[PDB]
Amino acid sequence: PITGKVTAVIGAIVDVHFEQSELPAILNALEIKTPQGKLVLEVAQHLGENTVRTIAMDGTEGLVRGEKVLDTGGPISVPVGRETLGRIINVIGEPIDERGPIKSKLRKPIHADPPSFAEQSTSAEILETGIKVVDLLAPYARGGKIGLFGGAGVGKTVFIQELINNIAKAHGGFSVFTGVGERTREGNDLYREMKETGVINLEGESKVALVFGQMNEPPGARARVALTGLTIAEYFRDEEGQDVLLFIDNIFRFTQAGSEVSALLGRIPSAVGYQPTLATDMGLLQERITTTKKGSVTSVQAVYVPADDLTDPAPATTFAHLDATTVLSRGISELGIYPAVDPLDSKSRLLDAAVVGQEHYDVASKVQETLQTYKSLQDIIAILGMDELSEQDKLTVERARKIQRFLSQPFAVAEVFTGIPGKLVRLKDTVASFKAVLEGKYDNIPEHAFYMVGGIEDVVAKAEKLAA
Amino acid sequence: VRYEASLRQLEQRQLAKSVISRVQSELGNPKFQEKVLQQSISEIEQLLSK
Amino acid sequence: NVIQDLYLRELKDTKLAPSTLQDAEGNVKPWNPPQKPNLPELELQGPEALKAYTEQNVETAH
Amino acid sequence: AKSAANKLDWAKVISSLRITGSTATQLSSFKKRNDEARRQLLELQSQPTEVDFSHY
Amino acid sequence: EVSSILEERIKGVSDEANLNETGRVLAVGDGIARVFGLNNIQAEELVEFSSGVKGMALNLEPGQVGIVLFGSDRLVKEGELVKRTGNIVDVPVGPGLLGRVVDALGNPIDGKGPIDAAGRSRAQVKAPGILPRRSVHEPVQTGLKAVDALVPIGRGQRELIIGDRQTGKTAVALDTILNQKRWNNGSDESKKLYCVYVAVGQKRSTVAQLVQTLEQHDAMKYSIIVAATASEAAPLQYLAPFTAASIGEWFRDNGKHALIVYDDLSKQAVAYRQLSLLLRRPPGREAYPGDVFYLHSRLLERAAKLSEKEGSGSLTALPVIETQGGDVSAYIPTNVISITDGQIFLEAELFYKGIRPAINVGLSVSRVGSAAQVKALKQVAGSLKLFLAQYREVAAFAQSDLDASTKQTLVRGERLTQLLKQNQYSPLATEEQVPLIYAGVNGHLDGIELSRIGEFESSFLSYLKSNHNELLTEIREKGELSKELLASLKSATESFVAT
Repeated sequence: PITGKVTAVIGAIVDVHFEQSELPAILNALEIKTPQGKLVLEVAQHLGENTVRTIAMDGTEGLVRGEKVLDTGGPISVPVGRETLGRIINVIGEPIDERGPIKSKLRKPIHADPPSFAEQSTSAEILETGIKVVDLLAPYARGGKIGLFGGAGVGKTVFIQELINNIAKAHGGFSVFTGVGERTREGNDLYREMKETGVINLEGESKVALVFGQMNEPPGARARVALTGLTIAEYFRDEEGQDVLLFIDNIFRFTQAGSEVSALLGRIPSAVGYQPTLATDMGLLQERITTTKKGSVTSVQAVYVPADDLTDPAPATTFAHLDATTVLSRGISELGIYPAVDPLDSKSRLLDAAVVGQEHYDVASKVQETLQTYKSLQDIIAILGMDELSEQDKLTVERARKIQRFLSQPFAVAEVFTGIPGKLVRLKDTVASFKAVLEGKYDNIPEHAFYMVGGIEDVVAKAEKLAA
Repeated sequence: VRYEASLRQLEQRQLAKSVISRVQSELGNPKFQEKVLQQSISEIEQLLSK
Repeated sequence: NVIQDLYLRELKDTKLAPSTLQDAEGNVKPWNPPQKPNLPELELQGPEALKAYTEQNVETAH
Repeated sequence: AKSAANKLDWAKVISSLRITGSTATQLSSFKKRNDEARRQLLELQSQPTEVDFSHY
Repeated sequence: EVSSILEERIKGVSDEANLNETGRVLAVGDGIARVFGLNNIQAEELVEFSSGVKGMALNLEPGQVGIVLFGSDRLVKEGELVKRTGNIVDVPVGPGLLGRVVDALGNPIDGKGPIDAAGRSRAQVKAPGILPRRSVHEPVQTGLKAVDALVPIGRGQRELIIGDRQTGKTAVALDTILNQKRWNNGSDESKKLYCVYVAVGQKRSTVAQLVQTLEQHDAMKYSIIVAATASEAAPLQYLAPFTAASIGEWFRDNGKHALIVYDDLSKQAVAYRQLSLLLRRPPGREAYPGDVFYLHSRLLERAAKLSEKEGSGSLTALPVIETQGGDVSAYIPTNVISITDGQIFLEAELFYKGIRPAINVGLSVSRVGSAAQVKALKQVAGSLKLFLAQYREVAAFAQSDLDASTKQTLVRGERLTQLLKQNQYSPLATEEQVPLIYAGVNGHLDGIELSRIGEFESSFLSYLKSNHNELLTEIREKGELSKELLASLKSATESFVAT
């Protein structure tokens, strides 16, 4: 019986002394029986003398040094399956949805090795999203890391919700909203919203699985929430063969949490206070997001800039892993445009002549050139006067403001929220729409009659209704 | 072709688990005892070869 | 030794896994038949065309 | 062949300048050029017409 | 089938172990282990743990030896028996690494069988002596306008590629490998380069895309890829450039010209930082290790063009630095700059503003790169680097009363800027570059308004081939302009410029 007596509790770093020839291994799981049920401590060092050093995932308050510990071995194994869809589970993998024990066939270790060089897929296919704006100006793709920028209240949650809806139609995959140190006020809201928009529905369908982090939970448990989420996703990808989309909250708080755990483990703090083990921790996290031959996870991550410093190492490390950046802005929302996507700030790795298709690339490049010129033209056009527009310039103004409006499309999730039924417009049809607008076929119909229209087909309808 | 390659991998993990099953059988048997004798005489030969 | 035990056991006891064509079919994209001859139909037919062109041929070229 | 056709196309453009009320004839010739180039791009795009079996 | 492969493997385990040295691990974790025993250990040896992980002894202390784990902690457990590999860290080197992705241990991660390797050779080695160096004279052609003449590069030559993060930094190097496709598909062994692309600190997916790109451009057959992805252990990443350079030296020591691109050494710095901090050695300047200069200098100076007496080979080196915030002042960047001869600083503003690649010429220099140059492209391109750093000055104060002298320069400068531009993944013949540069230098691109300069360029090239490919064939063999070629270029350029 691999058992040991607690021989230190300096901070949340609890050293447990085991009786000889029963020594744990690194990344094992120890469970200390407590009136708090259990505390799961994860072995993160061997200090010798048949003593180990572990980190805690739950508060170490009231420990009596010498308490019996039980070694469960290996990384913490969390239940996985379609049983875990729509269940809020805390880091240890226990219901916090309060809907009681989740019966799920298998449980699996939270640390797992990234797929092999061979297992990496040799091409990245554009994942479709009903949002035309996304599919134009920054196409999402398999195994992709898409780093959200902007602030909550622009409709961050709605944007995320929309994506879940889109994913269900598009693929019929799964999602897991993983929230790193999620604000519990927001967490209540998210659960209520997700229930309300039926992406989680009691006996109904549950697509997104929730793992919500909590800032009251120890720094160690902040570090491990991400890994727990990653495992769930991998069960879906590898063992249910489904594409997944995994949201992460602040990866600033991923780093921040990691930094603390390093300091607790006692290591020389690296530059800008960040962990010395900074690179490796992102590396493991962001190399289990890959496109496998079974499925592909895709991750939308949230980057909370640290005091707007883009020079900071934590942003830099993040940007290295990131494949696309979606830069939501509130200015855009103030131009009535929902999507809130700032067109000249969003960029993706995939958005090349061959990569996204030549036609699409050329169309995109033109629309981008059009918008780029429109903004710049508007700088001195607005000031000097609209009468100072050239025939060439006002052609651009006409096209652009019509494109800008044409970007606006309701969201299925936000059918209630805007009041207008969503338009999930396919990738092929997105290209088609912009081609016509480029060819001036459309843009002879009012600006407001492109407002909140879906595809090309939709603004045929709106032209008729506008007239009627 | 893709499934054919997949089937080779699937076979490899199936036969891997059969190897684990064989290990559980081996450590049961008093082949466990008799092969300790085999190790013993081999170790004698090795250590005498030094 | 252990090599022999493992060798003997592994080879001898070797399992057969499913490899049914039916199971395979599920895991592959199924064969599609020919695309059907179809018919190539070419524009400009009927005496609709004849009347139209005779009539059309009246616009003086200035 | 196709080069004859295109010489007549552009010749007809500078002839069509000199004939008003025949301002959409040239658009039909342009359309004929268009579809000629479309089918040519089809023919150049063309897959091998036989199943691979030496690697397949 | 699968059974036969298994049978091959079981047969492929043979013979019982003969060992007579071990240590037993004390405390382990932090990617350092403290081992008890191994008193007969060699310094910087490779040791193998019972976990199967291998490590390099760094600190030999009187009672303990401190291995550094090239691998993951989870594998290792305390009190395991570590037996000495018996060899100082060496990696297989040989011809058969050609066209193989490998990890830094030399395990083929493309898994195209076990590597065929002539030898193994120690990871750290001292760089060739002064007497083993012969000054450079053979160039490497990059097929990129400015690179291949305004910032020319030699063979064996060490010249930096520095610039902004993920400006598709990698692409500049890829183009060199592509340009030398016909050189390396050449039969002249002197013209053959063998290029090693070291991918350090990069996503395994991204590397796989690179591999696929290279194999699409069928370039793999003349190139080796060493891979040290982000996931791979931080000490392994530390040992990754050194190991790659050993492979390069085997080619070099065949007297065969080669190239090695170390993308990105900035990630080696972070790796060494991690290692140093975990070795609890006090942080150096800017919190990067105090021996970081030594780390880079020992790595970098291995690139050489061997003396004629002692072979003739080369191993050209271009190391790719990811400048944080694009500010070249910073300890890690400056340390590299001082080591390298020449820099290829890239400017983000220009990159965004469609110079692909945007070779800033204010912070791009080349010193001994211009001692290996095609004489034709020395004659035509003379002082153009100065002219366009007069264009830089002129436009500095353009943003004012502009003297006609300055205005003329600005007009030329702007037109020249158009000429500079290249289109990514399209490499250009050296011969073809000679007329284009003649035109601009001789100011014939006044004759084409700036917007249509691009049209002129392509048309001019088509013209040149059709009008007389004789000139280009001459520059192909002679490689040095003559009066006849010079006149022919004046005549030809005026002729095309007119039309």
